[PDB]
Amino acid sequence: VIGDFNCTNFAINDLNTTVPRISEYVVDVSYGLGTYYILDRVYLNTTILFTGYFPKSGANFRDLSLKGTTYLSTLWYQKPFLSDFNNGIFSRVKNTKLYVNKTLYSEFSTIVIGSVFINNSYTIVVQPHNGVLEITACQYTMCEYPHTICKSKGSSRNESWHFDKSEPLCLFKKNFTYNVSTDWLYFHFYQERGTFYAYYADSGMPTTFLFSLYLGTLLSHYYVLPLTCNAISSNTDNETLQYWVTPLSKRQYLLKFDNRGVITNAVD
Ligand SMILES: *[C@@H]1O[C@H](CO)[C@@H](O[C@@H]2O[C@H](CO)[C@@H](O[C@@H]3O[C@H](CO[C@H]4O[C@H](CO)[C@@H](O)[C@H](O)[C@@H]4O)[C@@H](O)[C@H](O[C@H]4O[C@H](CO)[C@@H](O)[C@H](O)[C@@H]4O)[C@@H]3O)[C@H](O)[C@H]2NC(C)=O)[C@H](O)[C@H]1NC(C)=O
Ligand SMILES: *[C@@H]1O[C@H](CO)[C@@H](O[C@@H]2O[C@H](CO)[C@@H](O)[C@H](O)[C@H]2NC(C)=O)[C@H](O)[C@H]1NC(C)=O
Ligand SMILES: *[C@@H]1O[C@H](CO)[C@@H](O[C@@H]2O[C@H](CO)[C@@H](O)[C@H](O)[C@H]2NC(C)=O)[C@H](O)[C@H]1NC(C)=O
Ligand SMILES: *[C@@H]1O[C@H](CO)[C@@H](O)[C@H](O)[C@H]1NC(C)=O
Ligand SMILES: *[C@@H]1O[C@H](CO)[C@@H](O)[C@H](O)[C@H]1NC(C)=O
Ligand SMILES: *[C@@H]1O[C@H](CO)[C@@H](O)[C@H](O)[C@H]1NC(C)=O
Ligand SMILES: *[C@@H]1O[C@H](CO)[C@@H](O)[C@H](O)[C@H]1NC(C)=O
Repeated sequence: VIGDFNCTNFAINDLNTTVPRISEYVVDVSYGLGTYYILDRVYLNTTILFTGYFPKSGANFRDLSLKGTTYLSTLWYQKPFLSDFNNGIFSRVKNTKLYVNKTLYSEFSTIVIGSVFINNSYTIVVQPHNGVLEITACQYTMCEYPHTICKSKGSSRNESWHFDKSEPLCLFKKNFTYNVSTDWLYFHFYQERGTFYAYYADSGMPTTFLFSLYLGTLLSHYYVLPLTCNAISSNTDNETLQYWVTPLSKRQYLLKFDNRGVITNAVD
């Protein structure tokens, strides 16, 4: 289970549907993908040695996305899917693009980052809403079996990942835009000296600072929520979710900046 709140007993089973698939693709930082722009700094026309929270060059990713129809498996809410956060993660996220009539809708898995996922502790939630990325850190009463839905093509489930009827205490709450036409989003989520840091991109480039938040407490776990949908399968659209993850470590990189201050190259 994720949290301890019994939000539902509708269509729960114990089926071993899948395990996290390993990417044929590997971390290749040679053009700055898997790096980030350093906070609010600009570096121009120079090479920097920077020790940051970076993925290991040549590492694989695990796809942690789960697509459901009606049933949720209890085995989805355990290791290997419920994961130790350690220093942090680099995410490569497929923007799943669905069409209703001719209109584009953007879907991808919500990620939650926390410790025990009980409402006496802060859970960071990063959730798409069709070109809006809602980010919160809010003492959520997380469900035992949390999931999101396709709002575009619908689900046989109501959306359910927390049960807070009154608004819970928030440390952070902000919305960021992203380009709904993209193929990939990239994220860094890491922690240092009790502060959480988030970065994102939506084009295959070094990530840009979203926010940072002082927690003091270590984040110990993360979990990519299942998404339940009547679409996103071979019998309906041949579309897929993908939420690829690889661990960060405290690591020295060479970063090369051009005269525009763009990271054109990096070395692990
Ligand atoms: C922060 O997060 C916590 C933890 O998730 C929330 O606390 C839980 O809140 C729910 C909802 O109120 C609690 O569920 C209710 O528990 C009552 C007490 O349980 C009795 O029975 C058990 C049987 O094992 C005994 O262990 C216990 O001692 C009691 O004798 C029930 O009376 C309630 O019954 C209602 O719901 C059930 C279905 O669940 C129906 O069958 C009943 O007819 C009735 O409608 C209910 O089950 C839960 O116990 C709390 N957990 C803990 C650990 O305290 C907080 O609410 C949340 N805080 C905020 C501010 O959001
Ligand atoms: C989780 O909550 C559900 C919904 O309240 C519980 O289901 C009820 O269980 C009682 C006792 O068996 C039944 O009389 C009700 O008819 C059930 N309602 C529904 C809608 O199914 C469920 O038992 C709870 N499970 C746990 C592990 O707490
Ligand atoms: C951030 O984005 C979300 C998603 O668009 C906003 O949530 C909506 O807010 C309105 C007004 O409160 C509600 O009527 C909708 O039902 C909400 N939608 C969802 C999916 O929850 C949210 O208000 C935005 N703003 C901030 C500051 O978080
Ligand atoms: C699920 O099935 C795979 C393939 O047989 C196996 O490797 C894995 O250990 C199983 N997991 C569980 C929780 O049974
Ligand atoms: C960039 O740096 C190189 C090496 O120092 C230098 O030759 C070049 O003139 C610089 N260009 C600009 C636009 O500053
Ligand atoms: C959005 O993404 C698509 C595909 O990567 C790209 O062609 C387009 O130029 C992008 N538009 C904006 C405003 O970023
Ligand atoms: C999905 O792809 C398979 C293999 O190409 C094909 O048999 C099936 O008809 C396709 N279905 C849809 C809805 O595209």
